[PDB]
Amino acid sequence: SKRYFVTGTDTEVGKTVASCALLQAAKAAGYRTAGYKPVASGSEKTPEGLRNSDALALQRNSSLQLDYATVNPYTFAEPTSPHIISAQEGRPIESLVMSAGLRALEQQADWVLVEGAGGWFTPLSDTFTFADWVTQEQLPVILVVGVKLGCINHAMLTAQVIQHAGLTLAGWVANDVTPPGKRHAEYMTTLTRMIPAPLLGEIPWLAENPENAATGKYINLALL
Amino acid sequence: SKRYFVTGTDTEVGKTVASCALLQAAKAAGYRTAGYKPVASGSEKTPEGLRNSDALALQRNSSLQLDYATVNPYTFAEPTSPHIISAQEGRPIESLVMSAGLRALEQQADWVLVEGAGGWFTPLSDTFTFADWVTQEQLPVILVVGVKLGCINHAMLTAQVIQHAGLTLAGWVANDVTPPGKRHAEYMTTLTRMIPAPLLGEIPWLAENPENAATGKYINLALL
Ligand SMILES: Nc1ncnc2c1ncn2[C@@H]1O[C@H](COP(=O)(O)OP(=O)(O)O)[C@@H](O)[C@H]1O
Ligand SMILES: Nc1ncnc2c1ncn2[C@@H]1O[C@H](COP(=O)(O)OP(=O)(O)O)[C@@H](O)[C@H]1O
Repeated sequence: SKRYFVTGTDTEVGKTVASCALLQAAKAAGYRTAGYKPVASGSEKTPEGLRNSDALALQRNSSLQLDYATVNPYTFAEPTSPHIISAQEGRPIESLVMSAGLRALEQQADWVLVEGAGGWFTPLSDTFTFADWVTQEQLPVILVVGVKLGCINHAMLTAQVIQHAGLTLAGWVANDVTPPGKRHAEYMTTLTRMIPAPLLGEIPWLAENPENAATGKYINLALL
Repeated sequence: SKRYFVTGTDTEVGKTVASCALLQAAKAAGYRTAGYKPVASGSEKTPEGLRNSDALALQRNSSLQLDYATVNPYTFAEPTSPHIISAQEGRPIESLVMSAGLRALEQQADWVLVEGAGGWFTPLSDTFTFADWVTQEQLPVILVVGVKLGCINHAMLTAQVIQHAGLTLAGWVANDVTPPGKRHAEYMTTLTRMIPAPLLGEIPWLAENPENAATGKYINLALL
């Protein structure tokens, strides 16, 4: 099974928008796809339980028909760091459960995209971060970068930390979170020479519901 | 001369507000102080030339009477990355000039605070970053962290990168950039166990002009 972990340079850089574009491109290449969001906070109440919008986006951009709990085993209502609300609720986030869920998806999908929560160093308990699980699983990493002032620094910090952990940085995706601005081309050129991995594509600024937008065409899956 | 470099977890975390609080505390301890902002972009036109507001803040929180060019030798009008506007204007940012300016201040001040521009990895040319100069000068680093969601990840990334470069992380400052929110105490506890350096103090949310506020009392200079 090909498997990739998707992380972002900051909260709200469009990591889910880029994950839906990647899933769309993979579907278009003929893969049987599955999105996996093991941990999610910031969720709505429904008759069936708590449902997170990013996990719902991954669920319906998957080519397989998947149950929600398969896509997102840990769901918390409050939008804070997972280790805080996990401790508040008395519901430990277990590494074994996160890994069993990924194996379960590997029985039916041959292309699996794993989306983290927040940024690289999001804590899952007081002694365990998301980065620890990713390193354990030896997942190759795709970095999503929102093209804005501040992103050069954050992209460089994240890229260096992943490489220090002995992980493969598979590529990065540029996401245009704002309208056309004055130094867009120079930011793209700087980011391209400084991130030691191929740029997989750039998603334009899309004003209406970009998660449901057909964005697979912006991704060149041949560089992965 | 004691010398410290101040960096931030993200643009606009209050790195200048915390620098003014640090300068105020140092003045109160009896040091002859000087703030130094070698590179600045985002500046106003005046009869005397371009003047940057952060450098002006450092200039009048210094206990010595200093000329502006002494505090800020490189001033650019456009608020973008220094390497872009430096290249546009044909005005190279020279490491020798940045270091000569710091020595000039060391002839009259015995406590010097150096403020960077942007975050840790801000490029000054295509082959040279701010981090390269700080490592060259062997400056101890103070990290300013805005207490918000996303900051745990960014504080951990910056702290790890500084330590990998063989530099001393002297301490960190918590800056409350927003009003009292629901998980403030848990964010402060997480940040305190994860940053490998002493918390020097916490600056509260101050609605009016916090650069001119008397904030030295929030800093415990004895931990530096
Ligand atoms: N390309 C884009 N164009 C317009 N809005 C975007 C784009 N990418 C992200 N956004 C918006 O930014 C917000 C966060 O996006 P999301 O994909 O959920 O990021 P993250 O997974 O990092 O939290 C959403 O409102 C989303 O619609
Ligand atoms: N403690 C605070 N209370 C209220 N506003 C703050 C506080 N700290 C920073 N700000 C505001 O945030 C903005 C950026 O602050 P600044 O010190 O210049 O940060 P930076 O040097 O990282 O750019 C300014 O408008 C500043 O007044």
